Amino acid sequence: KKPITIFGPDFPFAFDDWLEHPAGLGSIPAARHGEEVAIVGAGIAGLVAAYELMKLGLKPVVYEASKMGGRLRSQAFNGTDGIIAELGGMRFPVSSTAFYHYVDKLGLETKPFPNPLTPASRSTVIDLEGQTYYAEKAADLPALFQEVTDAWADALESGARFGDIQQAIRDRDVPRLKELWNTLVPLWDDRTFYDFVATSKAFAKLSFQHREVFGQVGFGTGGWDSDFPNSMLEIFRVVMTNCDDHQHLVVGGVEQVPQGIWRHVPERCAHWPEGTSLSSLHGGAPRTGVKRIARASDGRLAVTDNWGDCRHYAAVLTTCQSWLLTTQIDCEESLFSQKMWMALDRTRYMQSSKTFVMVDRPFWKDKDPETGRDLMSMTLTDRLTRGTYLFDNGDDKPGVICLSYAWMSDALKMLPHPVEKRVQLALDALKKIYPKTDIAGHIIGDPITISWEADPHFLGAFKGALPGHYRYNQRMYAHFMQAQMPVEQRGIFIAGDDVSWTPAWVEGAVQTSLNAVWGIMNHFGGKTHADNPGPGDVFDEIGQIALAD
Amino acid sequence: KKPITIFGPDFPFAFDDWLEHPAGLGSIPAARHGEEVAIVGAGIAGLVAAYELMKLGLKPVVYEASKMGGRLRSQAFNGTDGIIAELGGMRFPVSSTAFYHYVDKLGLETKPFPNPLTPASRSTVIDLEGQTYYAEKAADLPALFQEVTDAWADALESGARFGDIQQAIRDRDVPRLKELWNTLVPLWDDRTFYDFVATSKAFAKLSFQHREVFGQVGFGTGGWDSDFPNSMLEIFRVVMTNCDDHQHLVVGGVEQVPQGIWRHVPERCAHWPEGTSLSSLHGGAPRTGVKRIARASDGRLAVTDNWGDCRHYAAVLTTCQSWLLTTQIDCEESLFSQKMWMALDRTRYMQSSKTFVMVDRPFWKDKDPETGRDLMSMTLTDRLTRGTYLFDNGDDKPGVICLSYAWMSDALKMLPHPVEKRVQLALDALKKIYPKTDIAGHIIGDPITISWEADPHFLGAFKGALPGHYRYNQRMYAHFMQAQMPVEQRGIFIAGDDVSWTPAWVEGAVQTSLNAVWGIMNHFGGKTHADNPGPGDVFDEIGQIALAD
Ligand SMILES: Cc1cc2nc3c(=O)[nH]c(=O)nc-3n(C[C@H](O)[C@H](O)[C@H](O)COP(=O)(O)OP(=O)(O)OC[C@H]3O[C@@H](n4cnc5c(N)ncnc54)[C@H](O)[C@@H]3O)c2cc1C
Ligand SMILES: Cc1cc2nc3c(=O)[nH]c(=O)nc-3n(C[C@H](O)[C@H](O)[C@H](O)COP(=O)(O)OP(=O)(O)OC[C@H]3O[C@@H](n4cnc5c(N)ncnc54)[C@H](O)[C@@H]3O)c2cc1C
Ligand SMILES: NCCC[C@H](N)C(=O)O
Ligand SMILES: NCCC[C@H](N)C(=O)O
Ligand SMILES: NCCC[C@H](N)C(=O)O
Ligand SMILES: NCCC[C@H](N)C(=O)O
Repeated sequence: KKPITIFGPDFPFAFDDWLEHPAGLGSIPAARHGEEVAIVGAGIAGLVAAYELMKLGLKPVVYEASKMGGRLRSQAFNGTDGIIAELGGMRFPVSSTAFYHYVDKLGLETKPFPNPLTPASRSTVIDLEGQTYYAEKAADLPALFQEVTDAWADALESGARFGDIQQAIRDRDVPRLKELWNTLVPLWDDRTFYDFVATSKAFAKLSFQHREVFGQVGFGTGGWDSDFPNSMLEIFRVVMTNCDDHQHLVVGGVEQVPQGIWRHVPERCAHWPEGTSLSSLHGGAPRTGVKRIARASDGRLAVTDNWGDCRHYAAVLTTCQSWLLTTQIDCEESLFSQKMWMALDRTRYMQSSKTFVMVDRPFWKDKDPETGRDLMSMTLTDRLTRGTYLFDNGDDKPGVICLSYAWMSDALKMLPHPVEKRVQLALDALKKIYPKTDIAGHIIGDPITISWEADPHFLGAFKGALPGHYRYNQRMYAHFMQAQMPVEQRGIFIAGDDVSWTPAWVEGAVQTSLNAVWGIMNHFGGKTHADNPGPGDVFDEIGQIALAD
Repeated sequence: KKPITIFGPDFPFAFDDWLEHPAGLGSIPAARHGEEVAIVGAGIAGLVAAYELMKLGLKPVVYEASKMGGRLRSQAFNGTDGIIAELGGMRFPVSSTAFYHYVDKLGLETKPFPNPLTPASRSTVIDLEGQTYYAEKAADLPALFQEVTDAWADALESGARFGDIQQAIRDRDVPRLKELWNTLVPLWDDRTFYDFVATSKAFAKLSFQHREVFGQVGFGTGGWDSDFPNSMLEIFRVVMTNCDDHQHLVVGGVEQVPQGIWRHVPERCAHWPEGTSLSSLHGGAPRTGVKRIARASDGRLAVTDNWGDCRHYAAVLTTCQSWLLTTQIDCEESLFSQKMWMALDRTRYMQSSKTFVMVDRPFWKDKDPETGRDLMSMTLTDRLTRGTYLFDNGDDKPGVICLSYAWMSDALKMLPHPVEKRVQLALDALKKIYPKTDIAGHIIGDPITISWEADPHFLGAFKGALPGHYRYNQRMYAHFMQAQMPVEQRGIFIAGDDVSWTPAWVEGAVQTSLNAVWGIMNHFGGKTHADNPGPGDVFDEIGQIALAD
C-alpha cells in the first residue's frame, strides 16, 4: 500500500520528487553566480536552504548566534563516544520524506524510537491518580484505554473524514485532498482540540475521566493535554500525515544532520569547483549572530552582526523563531507589511523541558522474578515527570533515560530550577511509581537538562497554532511568493517550522526552507527546469486557501 | 440602584455581611485559646486568615519564604516618598467588597485607576497595524470599535443571560442567580472564550478583523487575547461581577494592605490582651520558608522550615500557588486525596511582565499645539508593549509610567531579558507610536520590572482556568469542608486566588481565605454565632454545583 507522507494537506507539493528528480532544482543566470545570500540561523531550515542555494551557484552566508543545528541538538555525555541526549527533536516520523532525503544523503543510520506499545519498547507503565498499570501490549491495559482509543478513532472519522483524507494522501490525489481539506479549514480554524474532543459524539457519551485520561496519556501511547488549546487544524495535520507514528531516532544523534549538511560535498554544483561544501565556502564556520537587518541605500539589504560588521546582500533568509525579529534583531519595520508583522508577532510558542541521565547498562530489561515485570518501563504518568523514555544502546553500552519530557504547564513547573533539583524531583516521582527500582544506583556521567522557553535565541520549543491563527500562518507560508509585493518588502524571506503548518515537526522546517529556496532562486532571476517544476510554479494553483476578512 | 458585587455566582455567600456583622465570625472553645495554627504564605490570603483567626483566640504562625504581601507588591523608586510601582495587583474593582473591607479597616485612600476611556484617563491611543487613533471619548474612535462593543454586549446577553444574572447579583437573589448560573456551567466549562466569541451570532457576522481587534484592544478599553484560551466560565465570572470596570488603585501602594493587616490592632480579640496584633504575636516577623509538611506521630501536622526547624500544629493553611506543594514543599502525599492532587497539579498559571519608569512630571498632559493631542496617552497596541499606563501623582510630583503590562506570549517575549533591554524595547515601540514625544528625556530614578513566571515562590502571575477545569476548581474550593474527609486528610487547608473561581482578582484570594477561616474554626470545635452564619454553614445548600463523572 502506498505510504502516508507529509503531503500537504495545505500545500500538497511533492518536495521529495522535486529533490530526487535528476534535473536539480533549477538554475540562476550565470551572471549572478557567486553572489551572496544571507541566511540567518544554522538550524535545519537555514542549512537546507544554504546547501541547495550553493548548488545553484550562489554563495550563501550563514549567520549563527548560538549553536550549530538549532533545535536539532545532540549533547554527548562526559567521557563517552556516541552516547547522546536529544535535547530538541528526537523521533522522526518516516512520513517526513523531505527530511529523510537529507538523512539518506548523509548515509546516517536510524532505528525505531522506543515509543510506548511498539516493538521498540518492551513494556509500558501508566501511573495515574496513584494507580499503576503494566503492559507489554495494548490488550494488557484496563478496558478504559481501548475505549479512549476507539472514541478517538471514531471522533476523527466522524469529524474529519480521516480515512478519505488519508487515502487521498496515499494516492497523492491533489484535487480530492484539497477538496476535503478545504472543507475543514473554515470549520476548525477557530476551534480547539479540546473542543473537538469534548463535542465529539464518541467522547460526549463517555465519562469526564475518559477525556482526562486521553489528555494525560492518550490511549496508552502518549498524552495530548498540552496540545488541547491548539487549533484543531494543527492536530488534524499531525494525525492525517502520521506524524504521530512509525518514528525513528538518528543513531549517534540527529545533530549529525545539520553538521553533515554543513560539511557535505555535492557531486555537482553550478559554478563552484569540486570539493566545495558550505563549510569550505565559509572557511569553516558560519558568521556570528545578527543584530540588525535594514534596507541599504544601494537597494540591497544590510545585515549587521554582533560585532558591528555590516555586509550587503540581494537577499536575506531568516530562519530564527518569529519573535526574534523584534526581540533579538533590529529588523527594519518597512521590510515586512503590517499584516506580516501581525502574523510574526501573534504567533505563540510552546514551552518544553527534558532532563536526561546516563546509566551503566539497560538495567530496565531485567525481570523482577516475583512479578515477571521489567524493572522499569516507558513511563506515562500524571506525576510531574509526565513521560520517561528508555534508550537501549546494546547490552554492552550505557543506556540513556529521558527522566522527564514535559510540555507547557509541566515544563513551566521546572523553569526556574537547576539540573540537580530537576533530576531529584524526577527520581522522587519515579520512586513513587517504582518503589523497588534503584535508578540512582545505575546513574553515571553528568545530568543534562533544557528549557527552550528560557533561551533568548529561541523563545520556546516550537510554535503551537492557536484558534484563529490560520490566516497568520497563511500569510507567513505564502511570504516567499513576492510578485505582488511592494518592492520595499521584496528580497527578505522566512522559513522554519514556525512558518510551516506543522510546527513541532522537522519536516515543516524542511519544506518551508525549500519554498524559500524557490523564492530566492526566482529573486535572482532563476527558474526551475521545465521537467521538475518547483513550489512557486504551482503555488497559486494548489497552495493554501485564503480566508475572508 | 443596588451595586454589582463579587457575589458568587458559584458560591453566592455575603462575605461582606459576614465580616461586618457586629457579632464577629464566631468562636472557638476557650480551652483551645492560644493554640497555634500554621499559615504558609504572607500574601493577602494568609494574612486575612491569620488576622481573623487571631481575633477568634488562636495564635496563627505565618511563614513566608520570600516577601511579605506576595502578589500585592508596591516597589518604591530611588529616593522618593510615596512613589511606587505596582508589581502585582494594581486595579481593584469596587465590586471587591471583601477586599475593600480590609482597605477601609486600615483607613487607606484609593483613587480611580487610569483605565482607557474613563474620567481618570484624559485620552487614549490605539495603535494597530501601524495605524494610530487618538480618542478623548469612545465616539472619537472609528466605527469598527463601536461595532466590536455592540457585538460583545450582544454575545453576552444572547449567550449568557447577562442582564438577568446581573440583576440577580444586584438583588442578591440567590435562588435565581444559582438557577441561571448553574445552567451555564455544563454548557461552558469545556469551551474557550475565543469559541464563545467566534460562534456568537454578533461576531460570526463580522469580519475576522473585528474578532482580532477585540483580542488586541477590545473595544478600546482593553485586550482579551491572552484570556482567549481560558474556559468561558472564567470570563463570565469576570464580566458578570464587574471585575472589569470601576477599578481603584490604593494611594501609596496596595502593599499597604498586607503590611497594615500585619500591624493592625483589633478593638477586640478573644483571649489576647489589648494591643495585640499579628506582628506583636510573632515578635515582628513571620517565620521563614516552609520546606516540608507531614503528619506527625502525635496526630498533628509537622511543618519544617528552611533551616530544619520543625513545629507541630493542629491545623495548617497553605496559600502558596498550587504547584509549590510539589515543587517547593515536600508535602506528604497522603495529606491530600489523589483527586485533590490532580486538581492542584493540573492547574495552569499565566505569565505576566510589567516594566515601570518614573518621570519628572506628568508631561503627557501637555498639549501638542499643532494637533490638540496630549503628548502621550493611555496606549493600547499590537506592538510588544501592549498596554501603557500613565499615573499622575499631581502636577508637582513625579509621574509613573507603566511602559508595558503584558500577559502570556507578550510577557514570554521579555522572559530572559534584563531590565535595561526591556525598557529600551518599550521606548523604541513607543517612539514608533509617538515619534514626536521625548519620553526618555523625562525619565528619572530607577527602572522596575518583573516576570512572575520566573520566581520559584510563584510560578506565574495567577491561575487561568482552562476548558474542563471546573471539576478541579470545585474540588479545591470545597476542600475547607472536611466532614466527609478521611481523617488523614483533615486539618490541612488551602486558600488563595488559585483556589478561587476568579483567579486574577484579589477578591478571590480574600473569599477563599475566609472560607478556610471557617473550616479551621470548625476544626478547632468552634462555630459561628447563630445570628451570623458563615460559609460552611450554608455551603451544602448554595455551594458550587458538582458535575458528573
Ligand atoms: C523539545 C523539542 C522536541 C522536538 N521533537 C521533535 C520530534 O520528535 N520530531 C520532529 O520532527 N521534530 C521535532 N522538533 C522540531 C524540530 O526540531 C524543529 O522543527 C526544527 O529543528 C526547527 O528547525 P528550524 O531550522 O526552523 O529552526 P531552529 O533550529 O530554531 O534554527 C534557527 C537557528 O537560528 C539561530 N538564531 C536565532 N537568532 C539568531 C540571530 N540573531 N542571528 C543568527 N542566528 C540566530 C538559532 O540559534 C538557531 O540555531 C522538536 C523540537 C523541540 C524544541
Ligand atoms: C501581575 C498581576 C496583576 C494583578 N492584577 C490584579 C488587579 O488588577 N486586580 C486584582 O484584583 N487582582 C490582581 N492580581 C491578583 C492579586 O494580586 C492576587 O489575586 C493576590 O495578591 C493573591 O494573593 P494570595 O494570597 O492568593 O497569594 P500570594 O500573594 O501568592 O501569597 C502567597 C505567598 O506564599 C509565599 N510562599 C510561596 N512558597 C512558600 C513556602 N514554601 N513557604 C512559605 N511561604 C511561601 C509567597 O512568597 C507568597 O508571598 C494580580 C496579580 C498579578 C501577578
Ligand atoms: N499522584 C499525586 C501526587 C503528584 C505530585 N504532586 C506530582 O506532580 O508529581
Ligand atoms: N505535541 C507534542 C509535541 C510534538 C513533538 N514533535 C513530539 O513528538 O514530541
Ligand atoms: N506593528 C509593527 C511591528 C511591531 C513589532 N514587531 C513589535 O512587536 O512591536
Ligand atoms: N488576565 C486579565 C485579568 C488580569 C488582571 N486582573 C487585570 O485587570 O490586569
